[PDB]
Amino acid sequence: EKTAVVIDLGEAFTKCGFAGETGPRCIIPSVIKKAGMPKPIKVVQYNINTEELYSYLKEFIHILYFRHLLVNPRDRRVVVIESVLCPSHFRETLTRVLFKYFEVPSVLLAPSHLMALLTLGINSAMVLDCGYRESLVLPIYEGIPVLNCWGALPLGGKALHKELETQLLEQCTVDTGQSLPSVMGSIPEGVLEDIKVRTCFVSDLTRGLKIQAAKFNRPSPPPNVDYPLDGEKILHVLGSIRDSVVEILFEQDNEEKSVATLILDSLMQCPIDTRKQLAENLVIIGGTSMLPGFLHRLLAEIRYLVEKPKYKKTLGTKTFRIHTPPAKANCVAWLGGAIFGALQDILGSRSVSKEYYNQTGRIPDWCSL
Amino acid sequence: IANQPVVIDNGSGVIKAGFAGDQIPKYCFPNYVGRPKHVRVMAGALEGDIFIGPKAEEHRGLLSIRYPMEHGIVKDWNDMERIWQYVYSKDQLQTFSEEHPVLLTEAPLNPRKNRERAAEVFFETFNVPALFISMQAVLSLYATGRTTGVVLDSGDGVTHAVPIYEGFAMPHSIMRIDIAGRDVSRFLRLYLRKEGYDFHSSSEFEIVKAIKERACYLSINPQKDETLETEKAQYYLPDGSTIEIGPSRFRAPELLFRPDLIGEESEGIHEVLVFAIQKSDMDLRRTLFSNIVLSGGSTLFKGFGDRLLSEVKKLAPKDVKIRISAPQERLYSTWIGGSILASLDTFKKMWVSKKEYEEDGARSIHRKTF
Amino acid sequence: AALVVDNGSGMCKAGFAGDDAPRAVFPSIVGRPRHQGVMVGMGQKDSYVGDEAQSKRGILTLKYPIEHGIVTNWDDMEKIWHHTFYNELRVAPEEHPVLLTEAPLNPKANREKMTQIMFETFNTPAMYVAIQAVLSLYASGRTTGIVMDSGDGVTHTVPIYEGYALPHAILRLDLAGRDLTDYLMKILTERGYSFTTTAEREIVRDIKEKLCYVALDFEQEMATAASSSSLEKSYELPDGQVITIGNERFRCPEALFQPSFLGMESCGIHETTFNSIMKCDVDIRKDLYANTVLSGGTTMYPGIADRMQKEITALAPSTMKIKIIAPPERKYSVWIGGSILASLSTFQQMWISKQEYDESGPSIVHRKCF
Ligand SMILES: Nc1ncnc2c1ncn2[C@@H]1O[C@H](COP(=O)(O)OP(=O)(O)OP(=O)(O)O)[C@@H](O)[C@H]1O
Ligand SMILES: Nc1ncnc2c1ncn2[C@@H]1O[C@H](COP(=O)(O)OP(=O)(O)O)[C@@H](O)[C@H]1O
Ligand SMILES: Nc1ncnc2c1ncn2[C@@H]1O[C@H](COP(=O)(O)OP(=O)(O)O)[C@@H](O)[C@H]1O
Repeated sequence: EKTAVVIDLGEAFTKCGFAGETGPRCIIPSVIKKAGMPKPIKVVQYNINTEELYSYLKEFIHILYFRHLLVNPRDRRVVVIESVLCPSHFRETLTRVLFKYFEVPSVLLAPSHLMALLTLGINSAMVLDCGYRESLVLPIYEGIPVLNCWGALPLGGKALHKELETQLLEQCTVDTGQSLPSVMGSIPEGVLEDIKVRTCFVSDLTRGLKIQAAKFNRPSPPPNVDYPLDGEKILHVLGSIRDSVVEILFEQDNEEKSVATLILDSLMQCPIDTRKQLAENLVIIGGTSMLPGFLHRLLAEIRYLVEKPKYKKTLGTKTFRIHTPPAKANCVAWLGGAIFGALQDILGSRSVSKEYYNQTGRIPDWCSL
Repeated sequence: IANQPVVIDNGSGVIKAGFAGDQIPKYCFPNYVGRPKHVRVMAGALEGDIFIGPKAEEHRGLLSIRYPMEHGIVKDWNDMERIWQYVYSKDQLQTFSEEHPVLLTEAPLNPRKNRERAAEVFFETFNVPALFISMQAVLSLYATGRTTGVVLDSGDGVTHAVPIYEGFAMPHSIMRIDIAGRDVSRFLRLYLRKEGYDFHSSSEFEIVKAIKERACYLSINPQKDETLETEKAQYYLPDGSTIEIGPSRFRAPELLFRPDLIGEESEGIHEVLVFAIQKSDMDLRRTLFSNIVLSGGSTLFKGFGDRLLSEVKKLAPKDVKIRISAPQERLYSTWIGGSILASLDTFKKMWVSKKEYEEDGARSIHRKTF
Repeated sequence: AALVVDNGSGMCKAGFAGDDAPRAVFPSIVGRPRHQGVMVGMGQKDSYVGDEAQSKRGILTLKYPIEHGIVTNWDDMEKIWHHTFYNELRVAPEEHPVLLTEAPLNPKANREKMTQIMFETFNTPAMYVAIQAVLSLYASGRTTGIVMDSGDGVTHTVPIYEGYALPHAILRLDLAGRDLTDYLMKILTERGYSFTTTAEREIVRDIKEKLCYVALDFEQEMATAASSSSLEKSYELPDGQVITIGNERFRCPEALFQPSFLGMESCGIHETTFNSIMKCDVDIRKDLYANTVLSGGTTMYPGIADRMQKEITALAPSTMKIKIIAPPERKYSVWIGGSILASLSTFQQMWISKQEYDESGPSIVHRKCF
C-alpha cells in the first residue's frame, strides 16, 4: 500500500517527509532559489499577489518533491499540515497548486494543534504554539478544538529577531582590523538566527525579576562571548542582552499580555468543566520553544501568574504539568500529521478528494456553506 | 435640595449622559479607560495614565485600553468611579455631584452586588441626593411613547427581550444572552485573521470596532454572498493604510443569528425575541408580535430588520402581523426615555434620598425601586 | 426474565426483574458536539448518551429527549433505549418482555408511539406501560394510599384505595425538578454566578441535589438567613472555584410549595395532594391521610416530610391522623415497583404480546394500559 507525504509549511522552516516515519526526512527553510535574487523571498507570505504566490508555491513544492521526497506526486497521498487561522487565500492557492500542477490524489488541510495533540496520544490538552510569526493557543477537548477560545501575539521568532537587530545595532562594538557602529544599515537574518540559538538563552524567573529591577534603577548574569563574523568584522555581544532578548518575550507592559499569559487567557474563556483537564494536560509546541530554559521559566511564569489578583479568583490552585512529546518541540505537529497520514483507513474518506475539487472548487473551511 | 436630574445612561460600550429635558445627550463617549503601553517612569509622554473619551481618542497606538464593564457587570469599580468622575469633571458637565439628582441604568437580571456597590459609590463618594437605578427596556418604551411592545435592545455586551404589555413587565418572559457588539467585534477580528490582517491590542480592537461600525451588512441569505464574490470594499485605516475586508464583513454579524457556527451556545437575537414572546401568555402573543421595539447599537446593521423579519416569519405562526418598530434614536433611546421618565413629577417617589439610603442601605434600594 | 425500564424526564433507571436495585442508573441525556468546520481525528462518537455525555459535558450540548413526561424527540429517545438495551444491561430486548413507566394523564401519542417503537424497532415480544405512581405504591408495600410522585419534569398524585384507582381524582402538575433547577439557576445568577449554558445546568442541579433542603418555616428561615449567616454553606465546582449559597439552599425547593415564585398560577404540592384527597370519596379519606406515600427523586430533599405534614395538618381537619410515608429508597420506588409487578405470577396475562400489536396496532395500548 502507498504511503502519504506529510507536508508542513512555515514562514521560517518547512517540514516534510513520509507517513509513519518518526521525524521528517528533511527540514528545508521557506527560502527560494532564483537567479538575480540577493535575498530569497519567502514562500509563505500573506496579503500579496495571487499569481506570484501560485508560482512561488509551484516552484517551492516542486523543488521540495524533487529534492527531499524522490517521488512523483501521483502515487501517494498528501496531508498538508497548516495551522488554524491561516488565511483562506493562502489555502486556496495551495489547493490550486496541488490540483492544477501536481495533481495529487487527495489533500488534507489538517490543523496543527490537533495533530500535536495526537503525538501524545491523549484526547485533550492546551496547546501553545510558539511559531515564527505569532504565538498561538488553541485548547483541544476530546479531540475537538475550542475555536472560540484563541489567542495570538506578534511575539514569535520575528519579534526576537527585531529585538536582536535593534539592540545589537545600538551596542555595535565591531572591532577594527574599535567601536564602529552602524557600519551596515541592516544585518541579515541568518547571523541573527545563529545568535538566537548558539548564544541567546532563556533566563530564570528570579533573574527575570532582576532584569525588571534593571529596567529603571541591575543585570545580575554577565556571561558573554565575542561572536565572530566573516570579513574580520568581529562584533562583541553583551552579557545582558542574552537575557533582555527573552525578557521582551516574557514582558507584559501593563497590558497583561505575555506569552505565558495567553494560556491563562484562553483558559479563562474555556468552560468550567474543561479547566482542570486542560491544566492537567499542557503541551508546548513550536519552534521558539527550543530555547534553553524556556520551559522552566515558562512554567515558573505560569505559576507566578496563578496567584495574581486578577486570574486567581477564577483559577486558583491548579495542577499545571507539561507533557513531553516523543519528538522535538520544533517538529511535533509534523509527527502528528505523520501518524495521521499512516492511518490509511479513513483518510481516503476524511481528506478532500481530487475529483470533488475539480468538479466543485469549494474548499472545506469553518465558514457557512 | 433639588436641581436638574442627570441621566447617566451607563452601558457596556458607550456610557451616555446629559440633563433631563434635553432631547440629545451632549456628552457621549465610549466606555473605557486609557493607559499607555509602556509603564510611565517620568513625564514627556501620555501623563497621568488616565484617558477617557476625547483624550482617549487623541492617541490610539500609544494606549492600553481596559474596559470597566463587561456584559453589564462592573469588574473594575475603580475604573467606573473614574469614568463617573470624568462625567462630573471639567470636560463633561462641570457640575456638582452633591446637588443634582442622578438617574442610573442597568441591564436586567444583574447581580445584587453591582447595585449595592453602585449605590455605595453614589452615596459615599458622590453624595447624590437622588438615585434611582432604573432598567434599560422600560426607558426605550418611554422614549418611543408606547404602552405595549417587545423591547429588543442590543448594546455592546447584553441583548435582552422584555415584553411589556401596557406598563406591565413580565419578568418570567425575559430572555437574556450575553452576546452583543463586543463579541461581534471579537469574532470579526477572528474572521479578519482568516482574511489576512491581524490585530492584537485593545486600541487595535477598537480599530476593529470602527471597521465593524462602518461596513457590516446582514443579507437575508448569507450563502448567496458566499457563492458570489464580493467587490471587497476598501477601508482606510486610521494609521494611514487601507484594508480590503471582503466576506468577513457579512460573516461576522451572523453570530447574533447563528452562534452555533462558531462554537458558543445561545439562541440568537431572533430566537430571543421569539422565545420571549412564547414564554408570554396565549392572549398577548398576537399583540406582542405586532409591537417590536428595537434599541441598542448592535441593531444598526444593513439589512438587520429584513433578516429579522424573515427569521420571525420562520418561527412565528403564519398570518400574524409583525411590526419591528426601528426608531432612528436607537443609540440614545435608553437615555431619551430616561430623560422623559426623570422629567416627570411622579418620579420624585422613585428615587431615594441620602438619609433614606443611610436608614437601611442595600435593602432600601431593593425595596424602593422594586 | 423481564426487563424493567423507568424512563423519566431525568434519569433512566433500568435493570432486571426481581432485583432490588437497578443496574443502569444514568442521566437520560443525548448530546451533539459543537459542529464547526474543523475536524477531530482518531475517532469519536456522533452523539454521546448517558454517562458518556455526562463526562464529555464540557463541549457537547445537553438535550433532554423528554420534557414534562412528553417524549419530544423520538430519535433521541430511541438512541437512549438502544444504549440502555445493548450497552447498560448487555442483552437484546427480543429475548425478554419489557416494562415501561409513563406518567399519568400523559398524551396518548406518547403511550402509543412508545409501543410502536418497542415492537417495530426492537422486535420485543411483550411490553406493558404502567403508571409510575402505581409502581411506587407497589414498592411501598401497601394497597391503599395516595402517591405524591415528583420527578424532574412531572409531579402527580394518584390515589389508590384497596388496589383500585380513582382515575378522576388524579391530578398532575408540571412544576417539577427541572423547573426548580431553572429557578435555582436564575437566583444563582442573581447572586453573581452566571450559569448560562446547558452544561452549567448539571452543575446547578448538582448544587440542588447536595446543599438544598426544604425549610420548615420558610419566612422564619428566610429572616434568620438574612439575619445570621451560619446557614450559608460552601461548595466546589469541577474547577478549583468555590462558591457560597445562603438563601438558595432552602429557597430553591420553596417553589414546590409556593408556585407563585415561578408564575405558574397553581397550587403547591401539599395542596395538590390535599385536593387530590378531597376529590375522592368521603369514606376513604382517613386511609389516604394515613398512607400518604412520597416517591420520585424530587422528594429526596432533606426535611420535606415535616413540611408536607405541617401543611396538610393545617389543611386537613384536626381529627385526622396525618402521616407521611417517605422511605429512603424512594428514589427508585418506580423501578422497584416495576420489578415487583414484572415478577408477579398474575402479571403474565397483563402483557401485550407481539401478535396483539400485529392485529390491533397502537390502539391496543389504551385498552391494555391500566
Ligand atoms: N438528594 C437530592 N435532593 C434533592 N433533589 C434530588 C436529590 N437527588 C436527586 N434529586 C433530583 O431528583 C430528580 C431525579 O428524578 P427521578 O429520580 O425522579 O427520575 P425521573 O427521570 O424524574 O423519573 P421518575 O420520576 O420516574 O423517577 C433530579 O431532577 C434531581 O435533580
Ligand atoms: N534548535 C533550535 N533552537 C532554538 N530555536 C529554534 C531551533 N530551531 C528553530 N528555532 C526557532 O524556531 C523558529 C521556526 O519556527 P517555525 O516552526 O518555522 O514556525 P511556523 O509554525 O511558522 O513554521 C525560528 O524562528 C527559530 O528562531
Ligand atoms: N452604526 C453601528 N454599526 C455597527 N455597530 C454599532 C453601530 N453603533 C453602535 N454599534 C455597536 O453597539 C454598541 C453601542 O450600543 P449601546 O446600546 O450604546 O451599548 P451600551 O448600551 O452598552 O452603551 C457599540 O459598542 C458598537 O459596538
